Amino acid sequence: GIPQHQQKHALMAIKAVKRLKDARPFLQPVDPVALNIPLYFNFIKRPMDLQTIERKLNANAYETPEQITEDFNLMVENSAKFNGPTAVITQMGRNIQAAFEKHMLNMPAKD
Ligand SMILES: Cn1nccc1C(=O)NCc1ccc(-c2nc(-c3cccs3)no2)s1
Repeated sequence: GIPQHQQKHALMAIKAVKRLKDARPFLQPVDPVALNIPLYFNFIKRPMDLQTIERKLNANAYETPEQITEDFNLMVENSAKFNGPTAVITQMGRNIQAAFEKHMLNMPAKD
């Protein structure tokens, strides 16, 4: 797992993103049948959401900050594939992706 200071930085980035209206579609895992999109898991083989990223950070399940960035990008790209590249949800994902990248560019180095 990444050292404490990087873990803290990523956690603060995630909390900042969670505060945003544009995060609302991404706060929790998708339940396809509950949303009457039963083909979701046929299209999306690696579901991802903000709660999972935060829990993984708390579980020290990331080895590098780039893995966090990869999971965030995967979440947004899942929306791009399933809802469409210009769908409302996808553009909200692009917005919070920009916010998260702003917070992650400032990630402190190991040494
Ligand atoms: C199928 N899927 N892929 C990624 C995410 C999803 C999905 O459906 N998650 C459940 C949702 C919760 C809130 C959503 C939403 N809130 C809004 C708006 C609020 C205010 C202005 S827009 N738009 O969507 S979606």
